[PDB]
Amino acid sequence: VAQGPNGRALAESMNPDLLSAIQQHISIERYASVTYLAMSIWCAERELAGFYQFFDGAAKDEQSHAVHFTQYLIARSQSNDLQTLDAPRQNWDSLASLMATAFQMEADTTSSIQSVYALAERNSDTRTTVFLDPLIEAQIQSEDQFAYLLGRVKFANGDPTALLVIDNELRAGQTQRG
Amino acid sequence: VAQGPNGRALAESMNPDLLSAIQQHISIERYASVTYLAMSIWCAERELAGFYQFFDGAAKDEQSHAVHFTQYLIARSQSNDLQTLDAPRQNWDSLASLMATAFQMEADTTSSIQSVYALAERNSDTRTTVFLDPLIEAQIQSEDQFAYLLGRVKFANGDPTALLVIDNELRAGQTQRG
Amino acid sequence: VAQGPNGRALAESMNPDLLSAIQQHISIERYASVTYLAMSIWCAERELAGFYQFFDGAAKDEQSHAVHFTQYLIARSQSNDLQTLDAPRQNWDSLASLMATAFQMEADTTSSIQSVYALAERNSDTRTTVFLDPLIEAQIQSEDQFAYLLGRVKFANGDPTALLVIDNELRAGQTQRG
Amino acid sequence: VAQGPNGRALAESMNPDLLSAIQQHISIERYASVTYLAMSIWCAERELAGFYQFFDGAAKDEQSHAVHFTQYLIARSQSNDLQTLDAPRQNWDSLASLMATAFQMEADTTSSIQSVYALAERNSDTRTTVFLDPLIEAQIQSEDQFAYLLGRVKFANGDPTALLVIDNELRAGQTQRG
Ligand SMILES: [Cl-]
Ligand SMILES: [Cl-]
Ligand SMILES: [Cl-]
Ligand SMILES: [Cl-]
Ligand SMILES: [Fe+3]
Ligand SMILES: [Fe+3]
Ligand SMILES: [Fe+3]
Ligand SMILES: [Fe+3]
Ligand SMILES: [Fe+3]
Ligand SMILES: [Fe+3]
Ligand SMILES: [Fe+3]
Ligand SMILES: [Fe+3]
Ligand SMILES: [Fe+3]
Repeated sequence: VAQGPNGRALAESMNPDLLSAIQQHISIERYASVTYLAMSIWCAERELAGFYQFFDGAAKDEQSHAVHFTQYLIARSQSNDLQTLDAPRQNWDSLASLMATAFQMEADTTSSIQSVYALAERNSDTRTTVFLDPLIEAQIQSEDQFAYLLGRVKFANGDPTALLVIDNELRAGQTQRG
Repeated sequence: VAQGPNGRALAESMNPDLLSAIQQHISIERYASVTYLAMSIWCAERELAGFYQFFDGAAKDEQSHAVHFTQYLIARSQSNDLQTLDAPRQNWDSLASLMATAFQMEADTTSSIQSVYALAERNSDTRTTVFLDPLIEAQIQSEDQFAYLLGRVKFANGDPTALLVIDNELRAGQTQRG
Repeated sequence: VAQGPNGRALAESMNPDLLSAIQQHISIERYASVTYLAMSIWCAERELAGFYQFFDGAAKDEQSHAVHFTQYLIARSQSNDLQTLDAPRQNWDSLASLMATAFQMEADTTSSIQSVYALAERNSDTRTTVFLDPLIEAQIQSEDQFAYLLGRVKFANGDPTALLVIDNELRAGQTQRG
Repeated sequence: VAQGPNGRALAESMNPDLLSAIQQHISIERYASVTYLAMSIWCAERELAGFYQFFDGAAKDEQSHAVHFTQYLIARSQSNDLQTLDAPRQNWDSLASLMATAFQMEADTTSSIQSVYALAERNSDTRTTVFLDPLIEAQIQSEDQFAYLLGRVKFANGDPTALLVIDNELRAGQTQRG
């Protein structure tokens, strides 16, 4: 039995470029987490309590996604490499602008998974594509959800009254079509 | 065993300036109570039923705070001195103006506690600082809450529709971020 | 009513050096979180499943501590400033060495709170000392707990059999004296 | 409507090389079953009752995996071909050596699924890749589990005391990190 780079028994070696791509994607998930924390704070500073609660939960979920990836590297007997985390964006001119950043970040998270997926396919790593499949499935739902939240906020067209209504929807957990 | 000024057995004497400051602070809490009653009435006169209910409860809470302080003087074997209570403010041009007075009054209540606290520290009265610690803790929460209510009302920007939505939030007990 | 730096109504201004110290302490808590994640992974790579579960939970708790601090700045109408997060340490020669780093990090977290506390006292910021008091209380318990875990691991004196027993204790949630 | 080779109505023909690969993989699963039975017996002969119970259950699970594959061939209207089953290995010098064989066999089972998967992809058989996807997912978990059991046994470093502790873990059903 061979030992993998993290010391555990190795079921099958992983291409180093794919390993690096997974480690970098973990940073993407961690950065989405701190970005959603920053967005939570921006909303709290404006008394948008439902948006604050939504993004507070979204931050914890993105962190869970990151940890899920660290567990996969453990399962593959690969080393993790937790990286320096950039500071998040913290300023937005409006809720609509914030929601646009949130949507783009979910789409960018999917793009990063897609890049890892294509690398795994080039390397015939079927464990990794199988691992990523349900994560892409969840990304479709998250993109649908954030397109819903962004589109509903844009429909409000900057009216505080409409934004309060939507804020209360989010506080109640009404966060997708769905 | 020595007897304190209110006749009970005395665990430790209290500096007269600190006693006077506590008695005056009890008046501050009593004045916040009647001010919140006046604010309740102003809201009721304008059919802002959720704001009326909120301030009706806030008036009773401030009275409870005052009584809590009277119990501490009893516990320290000090005399209470219930003072003349000024008439509250009763007129405001708008809900936003009323909420600004409410926020300033909570901040002013904390300032009065802070002044009592500094006096107790100058006199090395650790019973009094320990007594006040949870009250300052509650003031942080109350300031956070009234900053939330004021900020949300200002966000409404005087729109009756938005104010009705917020009014219904308060009637439902949705009164902080939180 | 004055507006604080984050835009909310301001109950009382905060000294900029104290604000900076709180923002930096939030980074300390966030760094403890990612450090405990790294420690969780190190334990998982060595099949120390109880230690892995313990540090996985500790990482989430430290993140909760950080968020608790961000909420206080919101409550004080102060701006948050989420900072770049350094990469954690990820290599240890033994479980005893890892537990020593964990203990030192808890002690260093308390030292950072103590530094914030002394600054608040110099500035007569009683809201901040009251806010920090229960956090120091929790630090005493955490230091007691990590001294217990470290001391028990050192008692094992590197024997794998004893470390498996302790590992199972942690998996069962037996993590303090207590 | 065309009839498939096993006589049922045929939704889509299957490449004969892919069929042969699936039939051979069923033998791999059946061989893992009898190997785990042999390992169960080896453990029982040494009073390692928790390991015996674990491998007794693992033998039944591998048989279930084999039957799952026979059902897929039925569903595809393909003939099964249950093959001669080799005798399992039955002798090991130590528990660590046995656990190494167990881990290698799980990795080899995944390799066999991977070979079937690549053949299905060459033949654009999306039914078969979809069928195999959750099976690879389960293999990741099984490899993680057997790397955990092997690594924990190796950590014991041949100490009977540590092996008794681990044996009791397995009897209690504590068989992964997890
Ligand atoms: Cl907007
Ligand atoms: Cl108004
Ligand atoms: Cl050790
Ligand atoms: Cl052994
Ligand atoms: Fe994510
Ligand atoms: Fe996401
Ligand atoms: Fe009060
Ligand atoms: Fe008050
Ligand atoms: Fe902490
Ligand atoms: Fe800590
Ligand atoms: Fe199997
Ligand atoms: Fe298997
Ligand atoms: Fe799938």
